[PDB]
Amino acid sequence: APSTGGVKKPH
Amino acid sequence: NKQEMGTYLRFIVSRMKERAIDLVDVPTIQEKVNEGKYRSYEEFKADAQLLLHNTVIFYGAASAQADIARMLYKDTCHELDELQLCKNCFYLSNARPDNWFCYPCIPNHELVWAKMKGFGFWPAKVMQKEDNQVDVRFFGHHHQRAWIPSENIQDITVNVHRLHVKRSMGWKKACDELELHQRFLREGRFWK
Ligand SMILES: [Zn+2]
Repeated sequence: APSTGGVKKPH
Repeated sequence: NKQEMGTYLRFIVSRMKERAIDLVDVPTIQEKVNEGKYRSYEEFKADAQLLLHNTVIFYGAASAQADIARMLYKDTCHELDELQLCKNCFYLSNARPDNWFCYPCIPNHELVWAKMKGFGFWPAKVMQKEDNQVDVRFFGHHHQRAWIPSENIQDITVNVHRLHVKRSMGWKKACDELELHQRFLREGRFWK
């Protein structure tokens, strides 16, 4: 994960 | 900023050494950052680029090592993009003191409820936007990023009971973190 956040996966 | 740049670049190098444990020289960049020798982010980027090239040549353009290097170069460029978006966010995201996501930035990030299909509205910070969509970073565990369509966004001062929410443990922790942030913001409690 990148330091400023990974992409949130759709539901 | 000699020391500030040096500090950020140290985070990046360190992170990319951790990235590299998937499975120009690295000590040279590692040397250069450690001594704070880089005079520009662009210069750092060009070194990472050289290293990538030397690496792909060294091992073969289809080796496991070249795959790793391509991935690392992309991640490094991503870290540099993000560092430009907000230096304070980047610092806090890497140093991670207690309640790191609650400290305000200047200027302050716009705060929104952002809806992703199936999750309901979740509180978030706006990192950037274009007319049709907004790049947000959610409060709560993992602090993940999403591009959210404009019409899936409401300002944070809208009351939560007016919104479709799914009140999980995770959602509640996100909301507690949001309110702590809103307090730090009103207090002018910047990270020191
Ligand atoms: Zn910020």
